[PDB]
Amino acid sequence: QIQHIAIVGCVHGKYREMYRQLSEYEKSTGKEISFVICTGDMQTLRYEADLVYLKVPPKYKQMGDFHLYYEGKEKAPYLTLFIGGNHESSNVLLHLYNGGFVCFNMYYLGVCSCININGLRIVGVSGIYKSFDEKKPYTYPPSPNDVVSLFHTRNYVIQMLSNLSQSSQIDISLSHDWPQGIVMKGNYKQLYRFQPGFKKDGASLGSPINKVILNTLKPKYWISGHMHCEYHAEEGPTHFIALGKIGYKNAISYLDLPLKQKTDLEYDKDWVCNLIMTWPAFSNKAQFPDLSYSISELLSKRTKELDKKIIELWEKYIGLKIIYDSDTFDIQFTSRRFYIEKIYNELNI
Repeated sequence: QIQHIAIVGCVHGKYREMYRQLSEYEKSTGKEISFVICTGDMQTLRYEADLVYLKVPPKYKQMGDFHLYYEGKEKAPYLTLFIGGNHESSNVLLHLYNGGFVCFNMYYLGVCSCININGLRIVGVSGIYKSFDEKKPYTYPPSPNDVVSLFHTRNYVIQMLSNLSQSSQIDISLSHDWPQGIVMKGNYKQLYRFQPGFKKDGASLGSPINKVILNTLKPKYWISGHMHCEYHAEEGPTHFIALGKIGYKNAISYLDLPLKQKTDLEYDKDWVCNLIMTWPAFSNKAQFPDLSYSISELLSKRTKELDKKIIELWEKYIGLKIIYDSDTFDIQFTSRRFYIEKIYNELNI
């Protein structure tokens, strides 16, 4: 048993092109794709109004193909899991900061999370790194002036993800910009003559946040995009792979991983437990996280008995399976934290 997983770099609204290339792989090679993985820049703009939240150079203020899938005119032939990049409809992703389906077969992993599928555990870290925004909170509802800062990776995702490898391995981890320093653990001199601009950042190229997460969880694979080029590197037990932009040859690659059993997309129990126990830091819907709280301190109260009950209550109110929901995203925002708060308060701490 083998499962073929498509890994995609920057999509930037070229969905019909991506699915055209994916469908030819299934027939040129005869292998079947289990699901698709995207490293960001999805541009999930539902309508013209969402263009205000797309931080791009003037030439790329374009709707893309997403609205056709959002409208139902097009249908994603494969289940597509993605994170956010630096060219996004950032308002939509903030509504879904705890993940959610933007349309059929297209699931956003949120600001960060861990999911389960086909016996694998997949971690996603959205955004790119900017030091001046790494401590800023999110303000809700989204405002057009936040178009420049909403896609910047926040420091707190480090504390939210660091313990996810304690009970079991992490198979795949997703980020947009590369983990800082990973440029040096491959054939960097070959890369420096195809990408001359990479020479001056040296080992500082990439996100320190994604660097910390990689060293803590050491997943089997770490996949990134952002840089619009192909690259491989090894950092201890972790295989790093970088992908390019849709429209070039370097956009899509394929992972052939062992398949124990076929399983629907499900929430990760350890992630769900971190999401419930960190609720007091997210209790203010207008501004979160409230970093007066220590995220690690809230998570140090996790117990096996409390974890068993959180998943019991999560299964009751939401379900272990991640299912499609077609409510508007602002309603999905309120709904998911309604049940996070309900599960947390039902524990009585």
